Amino acid sequence: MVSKGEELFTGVVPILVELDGDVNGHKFSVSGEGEGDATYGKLTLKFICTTGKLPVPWPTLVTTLVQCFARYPDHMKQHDFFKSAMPEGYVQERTIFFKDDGNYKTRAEVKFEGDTLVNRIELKGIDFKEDGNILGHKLEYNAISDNVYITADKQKNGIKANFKIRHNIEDGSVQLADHYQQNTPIGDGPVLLPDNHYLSTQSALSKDPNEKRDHMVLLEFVTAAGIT
Ligand SMILES: [Mg+2]
Repeated sequence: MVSKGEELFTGVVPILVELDGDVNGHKFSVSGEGEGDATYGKLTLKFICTTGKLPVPWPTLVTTLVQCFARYPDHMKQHDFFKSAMPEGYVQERTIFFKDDGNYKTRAEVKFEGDTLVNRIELKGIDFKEDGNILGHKLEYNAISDNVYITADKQKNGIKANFKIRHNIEDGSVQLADHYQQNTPIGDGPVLLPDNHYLSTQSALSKDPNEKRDHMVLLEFVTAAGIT
């Protein structure tokens, strides 16, 4: 048996994302739309900065901008917290430490609004260097990929995760972003508390040749692994 929430993901699901951000006082908003097909761990999304120019690099916002779309192998379906929390949803919180630079703190609510999966986020960044790789826009517009390591957090009826993102700098070096994550259900029903495992995630970044607004197109694959 799969969670009741998992039943909501058997087809292609529309996705909406809304983010309000403030990084060193630079305020901005992002809207996104697309679709997810969890059977294949597959997402296609387009994001637009609705306030003008984005004041940080797009790659630094990818992880913030719906892990309920992960493909869990049949043998791992009892470990999918994210879908189990649906439709009422979950809160996803992170702190993201950019090595030798500032940090993002994020709080999001991910839930269904009818048949649409919605991710609403607030992001606050502090302590960035004005001429660092973030505020100085020194990060290449490059894919990110890595493993999200998940553990249960029984005391909050949820999960924690940690991972690293190695962003390529234009000079050939690396800007590390150390992620710390916690997710807690919004509803009061039972959820699936997992054994340790990870999400293997790959995000490909591109541009819409017809789009003049500041934007990001993503094609992403997310697959659970690490058990059997
Ligand atoms: Mg301070």
